[PDB]
Amino acid sequence: KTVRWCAVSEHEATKCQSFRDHMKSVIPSDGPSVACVKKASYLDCIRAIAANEADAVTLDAGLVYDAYLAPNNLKPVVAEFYGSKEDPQTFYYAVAVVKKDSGFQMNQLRGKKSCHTGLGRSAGWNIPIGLLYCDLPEPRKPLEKAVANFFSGSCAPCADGTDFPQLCQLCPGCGCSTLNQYFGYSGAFKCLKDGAGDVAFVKHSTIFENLANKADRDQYELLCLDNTRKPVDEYKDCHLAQVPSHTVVARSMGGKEDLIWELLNQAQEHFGKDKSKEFQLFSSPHGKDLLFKDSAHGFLKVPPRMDAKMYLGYEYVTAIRNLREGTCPEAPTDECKPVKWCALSHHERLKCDEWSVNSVGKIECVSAETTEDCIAKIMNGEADAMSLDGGFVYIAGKCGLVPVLAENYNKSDNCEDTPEAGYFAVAVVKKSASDLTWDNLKGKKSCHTAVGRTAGWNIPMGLLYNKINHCRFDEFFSEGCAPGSKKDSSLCKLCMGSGLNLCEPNNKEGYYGYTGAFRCLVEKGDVAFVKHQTVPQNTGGKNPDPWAKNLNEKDYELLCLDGTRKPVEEYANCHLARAPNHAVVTRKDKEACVHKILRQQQHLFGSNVTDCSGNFCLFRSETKDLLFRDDTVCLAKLHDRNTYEKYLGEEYVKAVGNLRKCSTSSLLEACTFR
Ligand SMILES: [Fe+3]
Ligand SMILES: [Fe+3]
Repeated sequence: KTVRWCAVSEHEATKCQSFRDHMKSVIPSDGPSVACVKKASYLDCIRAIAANEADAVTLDAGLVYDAYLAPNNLKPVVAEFYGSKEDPQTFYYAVAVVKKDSGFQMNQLRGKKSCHTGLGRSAGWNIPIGLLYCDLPEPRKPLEKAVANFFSGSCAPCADGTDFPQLCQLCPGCGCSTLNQYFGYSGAFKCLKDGAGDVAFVKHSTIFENLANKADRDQYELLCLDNTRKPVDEYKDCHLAQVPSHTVVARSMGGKEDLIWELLNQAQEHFGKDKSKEFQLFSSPHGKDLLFKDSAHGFLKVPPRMDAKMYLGYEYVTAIRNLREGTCPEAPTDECKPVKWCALSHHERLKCDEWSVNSVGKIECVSAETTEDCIAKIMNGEADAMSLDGGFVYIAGKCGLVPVLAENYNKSDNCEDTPEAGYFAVAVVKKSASDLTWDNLKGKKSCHTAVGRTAGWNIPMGLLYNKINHCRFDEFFSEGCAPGSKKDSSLCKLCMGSGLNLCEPNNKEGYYGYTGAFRCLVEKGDVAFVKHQTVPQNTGGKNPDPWAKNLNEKDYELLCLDGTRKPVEEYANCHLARAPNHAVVTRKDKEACVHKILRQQQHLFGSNVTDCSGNFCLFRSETKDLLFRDDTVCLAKLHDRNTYEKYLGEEYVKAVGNLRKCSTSSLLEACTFR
């Protein structure tokens, strides 16, 4: 079927027609076609797409912000990359290029003439105006007026020149396309080169695209954030910011995303930089950056889990919003808001609400159906914090979140001051059934806390993967229960959840978690991958529930790494590995706040509460480990370990890394995109 590509002005349209013609000549008559829709600005394109008049357009990431808002509701679907195919970069540097010997530094921009790629764009507008606008004198609104009065003349393509004449002074009419000579990276650079402006806000590659001679480039330099200047090839140490790459956008909820990828992937295969055919994707005799940037080297599909907000990233989204609404944030660490806890489905949501009531406004609740969904919400600001198994502390880390406190399990000296080395991942088997002794584990039945968890998955599958050297655990074992697995997998066959709950990584799946995995072993499995205290915790009437009330510790043993099968209590000499304690994670901007609030909360409702029936206890939940593990003694300080690498530690990081291939996690791929 055909993708209607939105071209802005006649030069993009000419390249678009050649694109179309060359694709017809090269792909089967059944594959992807491209058609061309002409519009007068990227914004006309966004609206055309939202209205089903076109399907695709490439946007600078700042402009992706505009496209994602209602009523447009567009989303990134295919991203440009730069650098090379051998080293794909999905980001670039915003720089400020000036002429050598103009004198002024970044903090001396007032009264200079500025050249911008376009209003609302990353390098050309959001980054540099973001750096200046909070020092601008009242009235700050509208932003354009303040910017107009700051510089003594600008070219800001797509600005309203009738309202703000000074913003088009260097480019009358602020034309929002390449028919305006000063439009875009190369137009803004030309604005500086001609001597119209004194500064051009563009990307790190712009000058190299426009001046091939080093001797010519020597007449320019960059403005660094520390109010010094450096040569134009030193952009790595002299840039204003790093920003996400330009990306093709399409309608959310039905925008032909696979057709667009199929078209572009086949396109980069025939007309990419490595194929000097009659048609090139990434250049044109009719101008630069037409349809895609000349600096792009190819396309990468955006991960399905990665929505527009995650594509831009928390920091940049927040900066944009504040820029548009003209607001200058008065520090998150000064206000310190209530903590929005993310509860895993309704079981946790109910406990969290009780907590919310008892915290009298310190704690608020949000819910999601999986740990990944919750982490994504913390990333984007819908929630603030949650406690995570080390396997997801790892993923959260890759997603840019940091650990703030650790659950501790060892009573009780000064628990908050005493960091623990970690609990133990063990392999539990039923005594006298029979020669189940590692090695011949193939074809057996396995129980896991959930896909992606330390003791339940990463540790054993890690060790398992070393042997078999393929990623198909679902056919190493004959079947099992591993919540979070593909619903058709044999590793879902043993799960107990009803209807659509089957194999869900939450408590609606009865086998999810430490206790659930033990129940799986007792009822269905041959081996349960759990923590070392699970068997003691769920035997001898410790678990009052009917399935466990009459179980006892003597009937279970541990699988040793050497084939031995010591009893449960000898975990210290018979474990698969050490597991770093679960930890609370949050965003950097809220870490101090969450830290303080959580310490006072556990002082109110921690493991020093009595009753637990009348009173609310933060670290009890029957047997379900709601919000925190039930054997949590307190939340403890991390000290130097406020980073996922530093916290989890070298051994476990490499052990998880060793399982990078095999990973099924859609959030991991999303967070690992740049
Ligand atoms: Fe850009
Ligand atoms: Fe765990």
